[PDB]
Amino acid sequence: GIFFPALEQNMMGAVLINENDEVMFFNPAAEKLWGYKREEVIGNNIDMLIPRDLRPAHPEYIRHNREGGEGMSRELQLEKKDGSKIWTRFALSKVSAEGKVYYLALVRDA
Amino acid sequence: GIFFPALEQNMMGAVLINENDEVMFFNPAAEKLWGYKREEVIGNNIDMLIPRDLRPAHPEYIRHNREGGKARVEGMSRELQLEKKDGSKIWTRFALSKVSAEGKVYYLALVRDA
Ligand code: HEM
Ligand code: HEM
Repeated sequence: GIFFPALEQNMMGAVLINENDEVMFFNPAAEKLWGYKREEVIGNNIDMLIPRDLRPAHPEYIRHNREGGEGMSRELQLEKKDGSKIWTRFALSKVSAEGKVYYLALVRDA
Repeated sequence: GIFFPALEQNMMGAVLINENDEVMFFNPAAEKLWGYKREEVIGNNIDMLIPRDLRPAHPEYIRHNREGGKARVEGMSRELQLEKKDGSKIWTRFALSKVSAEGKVYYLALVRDA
């Protein structure tokens, strides 16, 4: 399908998480933004991509959205692997497929 | 299997054109942005989605980029006015990507209201 290439080669960083909040897709644009190689992210928890000072609050943000269920775009401060931070814009989408709830975040430098 | 749904249900409008500049994918978000139902766009030249006063010049920019061979698209980087079916205008932000697949060059535009 042309849809995989469309996201894989996208100029926007793309991060897809499964029902268990594990990262299942992390494109090259995302690698550049975070400073992580997909090999260090795929299969691991979304928690590793969340800024350290937000790790305490982010889990509940996701949990609450999953149970009781959307899309929104706003600027967020991203923390890279090396600790440096950059402002970006996130376009978050809730994706329902085959009875499961996934989330795709499309990211752009800001 | 999840890549299609991820774009189909995306909050961002998505427009995919093939090697002949014809629209092969136009999601619901794009329907809302432009005011066209996807069935009205599929198979047509991207020209119908371009503001009327820009239609004469836009084709050459796509052609030039295709002939260029560069991986990243640098243009359409700032806020642009999108013309809806009813003729009204709305400010938007485009994220243009050149997609190489099947030995062909496609373009995917991700759009949001700005
Ligand atoms: C640089 C990394 C990230 C930061 C700083 C961040 C920050 C936040 C913040 C502050 C919220 C609270 C809602 C609001 O914006 O007011 C939130 C909610 C959320 N985030 Fe993230 N996030 C990041 C990455 C991700 C990723 C990669 C995913 C998954 C693909 C994700 C999924 C969600 C979900 C599902 C919610 C709940 C949305 C809702 O309330 O409807 N986030 N995030
Ligand atoms: C609201 C509709 C649209 C408007 C107003 C618009 C406007 C423009 C303008 C003014 C340029 C030339 C200046 C620049 O590079 O910034 C341009 C270039 C271009 N546009 Fe569009 N466009 C629209 C939709 C699209 C769509 C749907 C596609 C394809 C999926 C597309 C693909 C391109 C390409 C490939 C270029 C050449 C850019 C480069 O060489 O870097 N445009 N567009």
